[PDB]
Amino acid sequence: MNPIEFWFDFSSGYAFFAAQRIEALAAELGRTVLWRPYMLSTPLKRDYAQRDWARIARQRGLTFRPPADHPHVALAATRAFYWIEAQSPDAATAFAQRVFDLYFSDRLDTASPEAVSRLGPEVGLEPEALLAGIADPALKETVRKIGEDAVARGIFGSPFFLVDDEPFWGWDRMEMMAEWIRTGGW
Amino acid sequence: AMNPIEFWFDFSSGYAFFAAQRIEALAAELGRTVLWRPYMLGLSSTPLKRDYAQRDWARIARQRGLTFRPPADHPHVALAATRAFYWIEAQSPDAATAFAQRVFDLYFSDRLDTASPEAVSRLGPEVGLEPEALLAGIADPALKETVRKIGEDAVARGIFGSPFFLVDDEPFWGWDRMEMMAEWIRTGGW
Ligand SMILES: N[C@H](CCC(=O)N[C@@H](CS)C(=O)NCC(=O)O)C(=O)O
Ligand SMILES: N[C@H](CCC(=O)N[C@@H](CS)C(=O)NCC(=O)O)C(=O)O
Ligand SMILES: [Ca+2]
Repeated sequence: MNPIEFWFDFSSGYAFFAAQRIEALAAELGRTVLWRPYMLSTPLKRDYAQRDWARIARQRGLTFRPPADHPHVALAATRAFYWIEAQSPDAATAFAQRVFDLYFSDRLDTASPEAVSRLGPEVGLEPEALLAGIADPALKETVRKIGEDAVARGIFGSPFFLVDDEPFWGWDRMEMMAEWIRTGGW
Repeated sequence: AMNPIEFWFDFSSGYAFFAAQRIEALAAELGRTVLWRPYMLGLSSTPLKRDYAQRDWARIARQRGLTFRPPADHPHVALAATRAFYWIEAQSPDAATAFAQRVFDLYFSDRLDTASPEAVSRLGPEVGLEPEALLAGIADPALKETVRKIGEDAVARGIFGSPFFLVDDEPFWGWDRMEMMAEWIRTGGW
């Protein structure tokens, strides 16, 4: 009832490294994490990001491989998360971890309903049902409200963390957020 | 003075301010020097983004106990001070850094209009140069073209934002990366 909110886009390289450390960190700090996927210029700036991600991975001993036409528009994966989530928030976190993990080993088109639905029976969900659910109008309206509520609450970018109403934007802000939680704020 | 950490920034940049309070000491701890390089190239979402940054600056400033009080109409187009830095460097690099240090201190305690040539020239004596000699230099069309060109060319070489640190060819963007960068210098890399 006082979770660390974890707002991210599945196509976010920085969210990938955050996704990954967030669970253990919140455990160390004795908090829960609420995972919240939501939808989101220069060549040289994109060239830098790539260098930075590779540089982060290399240091953490992580394998990191975005697909050739990164970033995917992860609409099917984002709809799938909230579909699962309505049934079981824990299954949804699990599903989210498997998206990041497959996406960033070059193994999942997160825009494809069909490809995303192959992740289901893995959270004990039939592809058919997941497929039906994300093709359901009420869920499509639900996911849209999630992101609009995000805008309305000042949430932008990925990863974005919200703890006790204090916002922290960025992967490199996780230790500051932790220091905020431990001290109670400054 | 051979392989410095290049410190690229905009004077009106809050995050560059905090880097500026830190860079020399880190560099001196690391056994490196710093090449200071100010440049002018450094419903929607940006009201949320601006509003986040000011909140973020205020808390960074509280935590470290630094003065952070931008002019009421922040950010200023810091054209005069940037030009002044390069005019100053021509005469003395060490003085250009002193001048730059001071500009940060003064701008972010609301004591300096960095868009004003007269106001900026007044920092001349503090560095050992005379205000109207400084005002002479920054009024020259060529220096104006030369300053701008440094920024333009930096952009073409893939320098963007504020602050941006280049050490031994390795780019580190943002106040947040000062920590990783230190590690990149100490460990020789990874
Ligand atoms: N994670 C922060 C930055 C986070 C970031 O800029 N991530 C991108 C996606 S990986 C983002 O916020 N989306 C673009 C946007 O801000 O609109 C860092 O350490 O550099
Ligand atoms: N990455 C941020 C810096 C990015 C940012 O929001 N600050 C501005 C200057 S105060 C910037 O670097 N501009 C980047 C751009 O123009 O894209 C940090 O941790 O310092
Ligand atoms: Ca200072």
